[PDB]
Amino acid sequence: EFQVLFVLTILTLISGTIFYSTVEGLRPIDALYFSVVTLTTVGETPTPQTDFGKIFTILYIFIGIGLVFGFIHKLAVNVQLPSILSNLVP
Amino acid sequence: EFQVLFVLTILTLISGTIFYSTVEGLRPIDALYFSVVTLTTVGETPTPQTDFGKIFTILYIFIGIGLVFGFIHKLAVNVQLPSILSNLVP
Amino acid sequence: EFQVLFVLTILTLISGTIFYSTVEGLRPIDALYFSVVTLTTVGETPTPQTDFGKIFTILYIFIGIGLVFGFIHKLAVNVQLPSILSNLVP
Amino acid sequence: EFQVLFVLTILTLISGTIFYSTVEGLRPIDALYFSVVTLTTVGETPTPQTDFGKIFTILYIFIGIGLVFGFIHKLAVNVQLPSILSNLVP
Ligand SMILES: [Ba+2]
Ligand SMILES: [K+]
Ligand SMILES: [K+]
Ligand SMILES: [K+]
Repeated sequence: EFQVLFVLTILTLISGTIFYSTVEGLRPIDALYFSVVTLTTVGETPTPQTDFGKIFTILYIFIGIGLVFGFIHKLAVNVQLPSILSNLVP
Repeated sequence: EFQVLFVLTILTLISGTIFYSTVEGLRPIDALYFSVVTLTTVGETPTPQTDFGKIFTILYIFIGIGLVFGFIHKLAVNVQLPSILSNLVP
Repeated sequence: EFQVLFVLTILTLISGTIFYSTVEGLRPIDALYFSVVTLTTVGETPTPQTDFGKIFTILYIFIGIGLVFGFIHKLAVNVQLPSILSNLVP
Repeated sequence: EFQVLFVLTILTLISGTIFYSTVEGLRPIDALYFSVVTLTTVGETPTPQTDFGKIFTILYIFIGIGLVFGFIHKLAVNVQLPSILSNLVP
């Protein structure tokens, strides 16, 4: 469950990292940063400069946001909550 | 269901694209990019320069965010989940 | 219900507009734009330049996001959905 | 309940504030501002300039967003709603 979402998220981020480092010519870490802030809806820096980068970002957002938030949702409810919930027991 | 939300989203994005390319004078792809990152709450680049663009963006956000996330929600739960859920069956 | 959330949202946005136009010295429309993109989590332009503006924004976000999304949620489910739901009936 | 989420959020923000003021060399208030807009998904200003800042931000986002929104969710439903719900009684 959490494992599946984790793998799917990693694969999605790797895909984004490869795309932006290639098409937008970003250093890998910046490409990964862009992929992460975009899919978590935090932001979009550096904004794509090529039409290909803009088109891909549009599609990337619509397809990846759902996955990313599903992962964060389960990561917090099925992994972060129990660790604090149980740890709150005297 | 998913089809309806898809059509409504496309129409909303087209409307945004037409507005920003006209009033803010953006190239269509940039107008579409702005419309997408705004409604998905990712960001807002390039920020509108005219008061008309700012007013429209305010109204655009309040009316479109709900629709856009409904689409992403169903796109992920009623289309992305089944494809992975069923595909996870040996 | 929807009316209450609407009034609360308007009051919250007016408060933000007054604050930023005064402390950050922004033109009212820009102060309102900032208040809207911040509470909808879309963005934050122009970023506050004074420590007072930064502190207020921090508190503004935590107190207003919940309200704003409650309004958008009901605006879409109890107002946008019915109009399309019923209109989808031959 | 609300108290626990409040404490966890404060601790998370303090951690972010310390990190960015140290590694990114930001004034504390700017480090706190960055930590807040990032975890609430509002934005990311100023964008990290060091690879360490970018890596930390990526991890910070995934681990903190869930917590932050849980707090805002309860702050609005279990604290803001009752105050308006009960206050709406003649
Ligand atoms: Ba954002
Ligand atoms: K957001
Ligand atoms: K942003
Ligand atoms: K920005």
